[PDB]
Amino acid sequence: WNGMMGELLSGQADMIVAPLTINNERAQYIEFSKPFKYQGLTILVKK
Amino acid sequence: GRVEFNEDGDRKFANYSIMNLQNRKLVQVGIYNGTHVIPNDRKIIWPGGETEKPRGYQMSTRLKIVTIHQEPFVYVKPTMSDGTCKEEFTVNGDPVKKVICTGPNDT
Amino acid sequence: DIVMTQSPSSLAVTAGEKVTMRCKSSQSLLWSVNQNNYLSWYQQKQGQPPKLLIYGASIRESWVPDRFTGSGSGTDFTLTISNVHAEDLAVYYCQHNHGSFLPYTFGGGTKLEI
Amino acid sequence: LSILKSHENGFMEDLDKTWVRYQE
Amino acid sequence: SASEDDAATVYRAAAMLNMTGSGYVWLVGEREISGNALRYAPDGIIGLQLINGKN
Amino acid sequence: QGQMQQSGAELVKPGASVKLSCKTSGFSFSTSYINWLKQKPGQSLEWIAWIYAGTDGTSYNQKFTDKAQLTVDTSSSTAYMQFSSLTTDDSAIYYCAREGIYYGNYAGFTYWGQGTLVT
Repeated sequence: WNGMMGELLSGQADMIVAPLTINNERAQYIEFSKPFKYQGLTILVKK
Repeated sequence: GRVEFNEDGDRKFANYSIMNLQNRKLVQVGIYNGTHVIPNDRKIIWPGGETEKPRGYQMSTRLKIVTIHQEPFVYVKPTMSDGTCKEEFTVNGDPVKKVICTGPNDT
Repeated sequence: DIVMTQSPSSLAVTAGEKVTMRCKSSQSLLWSVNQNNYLSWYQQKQGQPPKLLIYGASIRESWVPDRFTGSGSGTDFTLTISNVHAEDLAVYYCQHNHGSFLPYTFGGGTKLEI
Repeated sequence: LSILKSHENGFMEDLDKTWVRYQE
Repeated sequence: SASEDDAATVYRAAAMLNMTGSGYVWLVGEREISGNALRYAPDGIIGLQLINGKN
Repeated sequence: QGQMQQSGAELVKPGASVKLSCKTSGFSFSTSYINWLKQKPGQSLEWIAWIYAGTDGTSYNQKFTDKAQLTVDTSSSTAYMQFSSLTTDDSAIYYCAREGIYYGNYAGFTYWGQGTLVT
């Protein structure tokens, strides 16, 4: 792994606070709490 | 007692005793059954304080938080003069609570 | 080595009287954590192995009659016989039993005469 | 428990007033 | 779980580093508390015994 | 009741070695502590060394660390003290005693041998 999970599992970090996308891979390796955000996915376009 | 070779050809149900270093004289403080542990009446004197089990699992009160450069949630600004953040006030009269963050300049 | 001081060196008394023998250690034999004195009184008669008389400076052995009385704490200790008998004639030694204060040492000894 | 207690009351609305609700 | 030379060495090193305070959990095997290893053993340790392993 | 029997009297030339034996019986030989003490005639006993039979742990007096060696035999429950480089100062009575421990707390030497004189 790398990034936030790469740093957290290395011990250099203790608790990731960020817009963390909850998925199935992360739940197996690390723990979560209740999500503080509610949204989905969309597209940005120019007008 | 019963002698019985396992798939490793070794004797099982061996009786083990428990000894404690009380001022550098060994004292019997427990025994181990075939699959059970039976402590005796002798006190469990520890190197530190109480005779009760010390919870040797430490804790911390300093958390090393990691966060990422998110445009609407996490803003990045260089300090004004030296490690100082300009106390800008919101349009509602609420001071902007900033935090001193340490990160690389670029990639 | 903790210096064990025994007083008197010897004494002679008539039967039925009361005697007192003192034991002084150069260091405190009391361990603060458990508050127990690592002192043991012994009775040693001629031609026999010494017989453990009093341990902890206050506790008599099961075979020791109530007439024997051990007192004192810290560095100073005392062995007292309320009713002296002829059979008690022996040389009595006090010895420290503190494991942290090795090696085990003995006092000068007190000879009992009748 | 703290996250839930923050969601239950008007704290999230206040944080939205700070950054989310505002328009440019 | 080691030889008695290693056990005495690590007991000496830990006594120098003062890791025998309160809260420390100590647990060693039978081979670890014999010979000169017993000499350097910090007080309050827990040991095990092989019953009738020598008669 | 436990019994400790020592070896007989020895006449040893100066500079030679003697190995004394102390047979023990009547108690758990493996889980007790045995001490060798040097007692010159008319003098108090001098602690020499102690050994634990269950772990072979040995501890000698500094005066006798380089002079005395201790061994045990589990089959015979007999203690051994080998005194080497004997000098006229070693003309004394050696005793073997079993430690008395109550509630895991040692309370003093409760058992004794008959004594052995080395000349």
